[PDB]
Order: sequence, then structure tokens, then C-alpha cells
Amino acid sequence: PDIFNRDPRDHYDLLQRLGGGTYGEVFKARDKVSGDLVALKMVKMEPDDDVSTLQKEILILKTCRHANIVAYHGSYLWLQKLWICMEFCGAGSLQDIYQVTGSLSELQISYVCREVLQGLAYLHSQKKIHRDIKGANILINDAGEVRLADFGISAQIGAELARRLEFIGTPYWMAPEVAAVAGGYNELCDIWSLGITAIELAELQPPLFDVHPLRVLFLMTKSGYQPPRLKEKGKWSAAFHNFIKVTLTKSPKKRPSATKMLSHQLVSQPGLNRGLILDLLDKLK
Ligand SMILES: CNc1nc(Nc2cn(C)nc2C)c(C(N)=O)nc1-c1cncc2c1ncn2C
Repeated sequence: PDIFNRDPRDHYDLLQRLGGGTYGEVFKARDKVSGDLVALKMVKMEPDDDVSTLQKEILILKTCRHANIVAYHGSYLWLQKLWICMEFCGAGSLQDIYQVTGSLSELQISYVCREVLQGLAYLHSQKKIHRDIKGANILINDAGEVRLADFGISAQIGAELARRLEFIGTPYWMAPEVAAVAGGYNELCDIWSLGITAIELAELQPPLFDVHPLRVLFLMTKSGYQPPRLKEKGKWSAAFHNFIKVTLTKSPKKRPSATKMLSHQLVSQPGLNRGLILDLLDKLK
């Protein structure tokens, strides 16, 4: 039994608003019995949403589990709002972190990319394209563990239509074959997004972020679009530059899979562990 017809406040104390976007509004909350901290996400239900589809979406969240994806605990449906209870990730998103710390070290980025690649390899095996890989959608808990905030864009939830169309105002992390579809693309779009995210963690913004989103969207559709590169050449190793070159392969017919990317020297160098992130969180305190 799940998706209870009741106020989540009956079981949880709402402490503070953590943030939100097209995916919903997120709150810090505390289990009234055990005292454990959770994140409660509120998503408004649209008139064309149906609970038969909703039940199928929640079943995917319950069954599909991986160490690099934020765990689902349970859900509520109250006054046309779907409330999702999930694992609390105390440090917030990588964007919340780098806005305070500044750029991540190459080693710290290598660790984050290895963890995200593991989460992506899992989703792609379950035939799920994430389509929303970016620093704001990668969370860090108090143990320095890396978690994808969600499985990516929901295929059949009403509120997620705005998320599916969000690339119009924010196309910077999107693969060119996605922008230039207006025939097709596949799961390798998430590998390009990870490449852009790796530049974002290094430079505090994705490539061309200051260019109007509508101009970027059009530039990606044009023939001759050159994949971005790291700006400061002398700051990064040949292995990091090569990792960017490989993930940002323009043709998806030449771009490696999430599993293959795990064989890259950057993400298989020695000393990659959560201790690198605990050290990043030490700058915060
Ligand atoms: C605002 N989003 C989030 N915040 C969170 N916590 C947080 C944020 N801050 C600043 N500090 C804390 C402690 C947490 C969490 N699980 O702890 N989950 C999200 C979140 C949830 N679902 C989808 C998401 C999310 N994030 C992006 N997508 C696409």
C-alpha cells in the first residue's frame, strides 16, 4: 500500500523550504516517530493526470533502486498534490555547493563523474533516459555520497510537461542531437550532459551560459556546431581534457556508453572516494 489519501503533516513536521522548480517544491521534514530527516517533494496534479498512470510511475520508483539515486520512501495524494517522501541529502546540490566553495578540484570532479556514470548505467539498463543531468540535479549527503536527485524527466506526469519543455529557456546541458530533433536520439544524450556538467563543476557555469538560450538552441541545430572545451588549458590534465573531448563527441554514433565511460583513466585513477567530497564540505564549514 502506497500513495496515502492524507495530509503528509499527520506523519511529518515541515521544517523549511529547500527549493524547487518545474519538478516540484522541496521541503526539509522530520519523521514524527523516529526523528529521522527526510525531503518532502510536492508536485501539483493536473486535470489530465490519472491515478492509474500515477500508480505505474510510483511502482517504478519503488522497484528501481541504486546507490547513486536518492531513495524513495513513500507518497501521499492530498488536495490535488502528490507528496513524495525521499532520502534527505544534507549538503544540497553540487550547484548549491560550488556557489559557496568555487570550482571543484579535478579529483573531486572525477569522483562525481564516476558516481553519476554508475547511476546513468543503471537507468539506461532499465531503458530510462534521464535527460536532465546538471549540477543542480546531483545531490550530496552528509557522508559525501553522490546521488542523482531523481530518475530524470517523468514520461507521463502532467507537471513534468513544463520540465520536458524547460530546455527552451535552458538548453546549455542538452546534447545537439536532442536540440536538432525538431528524427531521433537515445540514452547517449546523458553522456554529453555529464560532459557539460564536468565543465560546469570546473568553471561554475556550462559553456555559452551567457548566450541567450534561444540563440544556443539554434546554434546546436546548425551544421558545423563545435563541441565545447575547457576554457583554461593550463589548469587541467590531458586526461581531464580527453574525458571532455570523449563525452562531448558530436555524433552519438561515436559517443561511448555510461558503462564504457567507466573504463576512462580519469574515473579510474587512484584515490577516488567520498573522502574527496567530505574535504569539499569542510570548506563550507
Ligand atoms: C531543491 N531540490 C532538492 N533539494 C534537496 N535538499 C536540499 C536542497 N538544499 C539547498 N539543501 C538541501 C538539504 C533534496 C534532498 N533530497 O535532500 N532534493 C531535492 C530534489 C528532489 N527531487 C528532485 C530534484 C531535487 N533537486 C533537483 N531535482 C530535479
